[PDB]
Amino acid sequence: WVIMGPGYNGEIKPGTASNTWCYPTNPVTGEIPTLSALDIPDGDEVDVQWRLV
Amino acid sequence: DGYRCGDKTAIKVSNFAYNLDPDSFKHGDVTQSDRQLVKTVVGWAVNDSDTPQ
Repeated sequence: WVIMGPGYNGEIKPGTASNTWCYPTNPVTGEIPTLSALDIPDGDEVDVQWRLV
Repeated sequence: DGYRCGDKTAIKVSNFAYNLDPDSFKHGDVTQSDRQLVKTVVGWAVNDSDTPQ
């Protein structure tokens, strides 16, 4: 099979070319990495808000 | 031929009726029906031997 571009209305047809699409066959980090941690010191609720901000 | 050729737009019509009264209308030739009586009255007017009109 060969993928055709915009000029062919995006259709995909049988046949062969020389521009082969391939894929590394390896699992990847499909998520946001380890959320280490954040140490905020104790204080009044709004005081805490300030430190975050 | 063409991108998405086929299943092209179409025309549709709905709510298609309206008993409009635009005021101007015509009066054709008319005909008269048979005459008939409604309430009627009869009577007498009478005076006397010496009662000038």
